[PDB]
Amino acid sequence: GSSFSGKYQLQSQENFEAFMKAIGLPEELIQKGKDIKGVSEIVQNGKHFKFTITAGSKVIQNEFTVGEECELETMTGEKVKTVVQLEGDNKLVTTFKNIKSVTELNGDIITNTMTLGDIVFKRISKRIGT
Ligand SMILES: CCCCCCCCCCCCCCCC(=O)O
Ligand SMILES: CCCCCCCCCCCCCCCC(=O)O
Repeated sequence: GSSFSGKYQLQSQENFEAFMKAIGLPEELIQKGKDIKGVSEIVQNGKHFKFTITAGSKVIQNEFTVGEECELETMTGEKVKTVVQLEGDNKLVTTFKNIKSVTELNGDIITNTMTLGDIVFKRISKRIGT
């Protein structure tokens, strides 16, 4: 099962700066990263996920098995222990550091919503070939 598999590129995002400041991303990376159209590569094999996020020079690789403890490297470099769940074939949900993350695939469009208190950081990405 491979619902999420593919390569997607950011089209637009809301509240990037406010969110990244809140979480402790260095200001130099915030300013150089706010206009980056990052690429996310996902390989789904049943419950087993691997994803690679590229933004400029910076590459972050992560993996998890749905419903199990995993260790996710966040944008700051902090690795967090959490559990990622599926809510249907096309929705991944997790919470770490009081952030709720929801990743939802609709055809070729992935919407990622990260909520930290009143800050709702929304990213919309579009499939880019294979
Ligand atoms: C060293 C060159 C500067 C570029 C590095 C800036 C870091 C950009 C990272 C922010 C992109 C946000 C990715 C989050 C993806 C997600 O929603 O899970
Ligand atoms: C890297 C920080 C951890 C993010 C927590 C969500 C983990 C489950 C989602 C994995 C799919 C990744 C899709 C990212 C799409 C995007 O770039 O906005």
